Amino acid sequence: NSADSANDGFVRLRGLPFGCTKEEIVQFFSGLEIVPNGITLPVDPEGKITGEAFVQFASQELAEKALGKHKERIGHRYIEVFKSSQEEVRSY
RNA sequence: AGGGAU
Repeated sequence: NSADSANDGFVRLRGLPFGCTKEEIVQFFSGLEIVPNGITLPVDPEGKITGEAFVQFASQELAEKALGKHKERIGHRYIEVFKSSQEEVRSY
């Protein structure tokens, strides 16, 4: 066993450069894969991201591989890879 | 508009 509150490829990002998007999350996980339109980016009234995001990797197995990117960097800043579930990304 | 240990 490796989880107790999730069983899907859903995950969460934080530490984002306030300018990262689907294209930066996917290059950050370019050694991995993500499902089509599987990324979401909450924003403020200003239309700028809250500093965190949500994704759906290819099933719960891919999400667990992406956890190796915890505290890893996107190019000049470090990122985090908390887990998630549909109940945090159902904004679809 | 920060980090937050998650």
